[PDB]
Order: sequence, then structure tokens, then C-alpha cells
Amino acid sequence: KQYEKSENDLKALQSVGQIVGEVLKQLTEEKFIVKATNGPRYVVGCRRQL
Amino acid sequence: ELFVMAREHAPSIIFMDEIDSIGSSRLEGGSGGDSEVQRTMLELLNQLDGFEATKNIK
Amino acid sequence: MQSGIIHAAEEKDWKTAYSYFYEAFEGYDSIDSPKAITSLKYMLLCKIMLNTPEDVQALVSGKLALRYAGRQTEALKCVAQASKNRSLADFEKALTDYRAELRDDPIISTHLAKLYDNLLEQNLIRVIEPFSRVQIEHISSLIKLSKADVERKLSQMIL
Amino acid sequence: GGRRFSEGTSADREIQRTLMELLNQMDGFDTLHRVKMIMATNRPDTLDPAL
Amino acid sequence: DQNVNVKVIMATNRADTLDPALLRPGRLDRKIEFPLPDRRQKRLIFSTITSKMNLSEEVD
Amino acid sequence: RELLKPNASVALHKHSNALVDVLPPEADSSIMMLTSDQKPDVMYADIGGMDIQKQEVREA
Amino acid sequence: MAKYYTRITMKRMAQLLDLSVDESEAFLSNLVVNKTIFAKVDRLAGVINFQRPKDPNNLLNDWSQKLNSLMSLVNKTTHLIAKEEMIHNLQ
Repeated sequence: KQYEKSENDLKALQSVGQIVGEVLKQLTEEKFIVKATNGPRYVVGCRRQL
Repeated sequence: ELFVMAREHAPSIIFMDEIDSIGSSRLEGGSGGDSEVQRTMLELLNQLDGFEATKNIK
Repeated sequence: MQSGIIHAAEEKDWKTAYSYFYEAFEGYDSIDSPKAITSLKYMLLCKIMLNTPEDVQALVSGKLALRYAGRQTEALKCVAQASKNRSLADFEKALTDYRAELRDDPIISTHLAKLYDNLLEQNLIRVIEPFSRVQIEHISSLIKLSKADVERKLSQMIL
Repeated sequence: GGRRFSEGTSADREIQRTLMELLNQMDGFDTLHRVKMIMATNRPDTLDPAL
Repeated sequence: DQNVNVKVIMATNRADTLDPALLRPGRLDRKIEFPLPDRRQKRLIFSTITSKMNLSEEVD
Repeated sequence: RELLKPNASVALHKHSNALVDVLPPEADSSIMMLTSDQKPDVMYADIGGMDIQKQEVREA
Repeated sequence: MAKYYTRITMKRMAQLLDLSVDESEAFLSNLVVNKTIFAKVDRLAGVINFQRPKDPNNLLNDWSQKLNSLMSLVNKTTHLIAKEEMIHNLQ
């Protein structure tokens, strides 16, 4: 039980606390404009699994 | 501040239009918020440095 | 009366137009003028426009209508009858006599053209839709015209 | 909810702005049907003449 | 301004709403005034709105 | 690089330092809009009144 | 019936329904209005056409679709074939 918990815990440890944002305008699927919570607005992509 | 910037990139003509539609307690300070500013600017600038008979930022 | 014409023909607000025409009618009853009869047309006209022909029949206000009775009063009812029947022919006949009335006020001319044309269009859509190579007798019969008359009018429509 | 004010503190510009929102929601492009509001107020002469 | 779009439309409910930079003669060519008390309008508002919702037989 | 110069949104790299592409001035907008949603309890048709005013709005 | 047969004569349809040509015509008039399936029916008696526009466009798109699937099929089948081919382990 602890093995599963720790293995899943390593995957949490390598993984950061990723930037949360909001969609300012979706131009198309491949270019989305976001307002990131760190400050600077970014152009981001999307994964196809969404 | 306005004089130093104007002086740096000189000459300048500072066109102060004193419509004086500001306040209701700035019209008891000089009869315009802008007119209070203009009195400050006028008296100071006349006298300032050599800029009275070397004045060129009107 | 006049605010109603602009609303009805140009801006297409029949509701606001109806309401205008009522107020106008009330004011007209004291006098006799050509203006008074133009008010009578319009109230009836709004109903026909709605495409309920029953309302037209329910509504009739005889107060200005009887004075002026002749061709102008009857026209609004005949047009309604025609819409109800789904006959192009009733509409077709009526229109020729009526052309002086069409010239007199703009509102009637334009809306009657919409109605005639609309009616032809309704009748035709149902006739084509399940039959390709449909018989001439069948279009003559649904529209309610003679065989020669429908083909002629159709020629224009194809174009 | 207040008024225009704003020949004073940074609080004064802030009340007029917040007031703008209450106006829209009541009716000014958004109409009450999806959300409904009852406002409990101490002094009704504080609010806007519009409100 | 002078675009396919409507130019900025503004409303003010006070004489202290405005700013002299906005106010300046040489910015406003147009002045839209607005009355509202007239006897005519009152009848017109009532009949159109009454007509919007359903008609009764006690309609006057 | 001739459609580069207007003031509009654009993309730059953090540290691969290139103006990689250009983007429409449309992008960058956090403002919402209701074209006619949560519809006001008025219309031009649902009044008849403010006739004198009906010319002043129509034009503007 | 309408979905399978692109084309039937009016006459053949009567034999199929076991109702006369005139009765079938009236049924189709009602059917097309409900819009359960589109039909074109003639009073001439020539043909009843179901799902045909009479454009070359239909034939051009249809023609392409059959060829497009086929290529995909050959490449997948051979992967399994490779296993059979080895022999002396099945037999």
C-alpha cells in the first residue's frame, strides 16, 4: 500500500506547482491567449486529449 | 518636472488652457485648480536660474 | 397615423403600427377627410399582415368604414378571404380593380405584393417537394388557377 | 453604494466604481431573473439617485 | 470616431462627473438633450407595452 | 516584416530571443459582452414615446 | 424499402407493397411531408427516386471514399500474416 503511495509521491515530487491561468481569447485550437497568474500573458498550445 | 523635461528637449511652448471647470473646492483656491498651478509656475519661472531674460521655454 | 406608416413598411413593426392606428382612428371620427379613410385601411392591414385572416374579420370598425364604403373598405376583407382560402386566383382578381387604392397609399401596395408572391410560394413548395415530374393538373388544382395561368407565372419565378 | 465623491481618499473613487456594478445588475444591461437581489440598507439616502 | 462602429457614447449624471480634459470646447460638436415629461409619450408607452403583453376585453 | 510595424499583439521568446510571429490586436481582452443577452425591459418597438428623442438616438 | 433501393419503378413498388400505384402515390405524399425519408415521385410513372440529387458531385465523393479505405486495409492485414508465415511452430 505504501509502495503505491510513494511511487505516486515521486511523481508528485518531480512535478512542479504549475501555473494556473484563464483563457483571455481562444483564437483557434493551437493558439490560445492566456492570462497567467504570475503576471505575463502567454501564447500557449493545447494537447489533443482535450 | 514639467520645466526640466521641456528644457531638456527644448524649445517648448506650453500652452496652458485655463477653462477652470475643475473642483468645487479648487474654485476657492484660486478660481481653478489649473490657475493655482499657473500662478506657481509663472512667478517661479520668471525668477528661476538665468531664465528671465534668457527664457526660451515660454 | 403617420408614425404608423413608417414603422409598418420600413422598420417592419406591425405591433407598434396597430397601436398607432387605433389612436388616430379615434381622432378622425369628428371630421370627414381623405385622411380618415387611410386610417381605416391600416388597422385591418396589420391583421392580414400577421397571417391570421380571422382577426381581420373579428376586428372591423364600421365607424369610418361605412361613410367611405365602396371599393377601399371591401378590399382589406377580400384579401383576407384569399389568404384563408390559399387561392392565388382570389388575390389575382382583386388586385387589378384595387390598383387605384394601391397608388393612393404606399402601405397597401407593398404588403399586397408580399402577400401574393408569398402565397404563390407556399402553394408551389408543397407541390414540388414530394413530386418530381408532377402533373400540370395537380399544380393547377392546389394553387386554384387554370393550367395556362400557373405556367406563365412560373416562367418568371424560374428566372 | 454611494456617489461620485472623489475629491479625497482612494476609498472615494472605489465606492463609485462598486456602485456601478449594482446598477447594471438591477437593470442597465443585465436583468433580474437568473439572480434576484434584496438589499438591506440602513440609510437610503446614501445610495445613488439612479439606484 | 468616423468608423463603421458607433463613436464612444457617454452618459453623465453630474456636473463633477467630467474632467476638463474631456470637457474642452473643440471635442464636442454634438449635444444630445433629453426631456421626458410630455402628455403624448405617456399614452404611447402605455399602448405599446399593453400591446406587447396579451390583450384583455377591458382594454382601454 | 512589412506587416510587423502596427501596434498589435505579438510573440517574443524569453531567451531564444526572437519575434517569432505576429498576432491580431483582437487578442488581449478580458472584457465580457452581452450582445442582447439579459435583454432590457425596453425596445424601440416596445415604446412609442420619447418621439422627439427618437430622431436624436437614431442618428447617433 | 426506400433506404436500400436507390431506384424503383412506380409499378414495381405496387407489386412490393401489395397495393395499387395510385394508393402508393398518396402514401408517399403524406411520408415526404412528415420527412421520414425524402422521395421524388412521378405521376408520369417513369421512376421513383430515393436519395439521388442528379449531380456528378455525389458520384465523385462516393468514388473517393471507397479507394481511401482500401490502402489502410492492406497494410494492417500483412502484420498478422507475418506471424503465420514463419511456420514450424504452428505446424
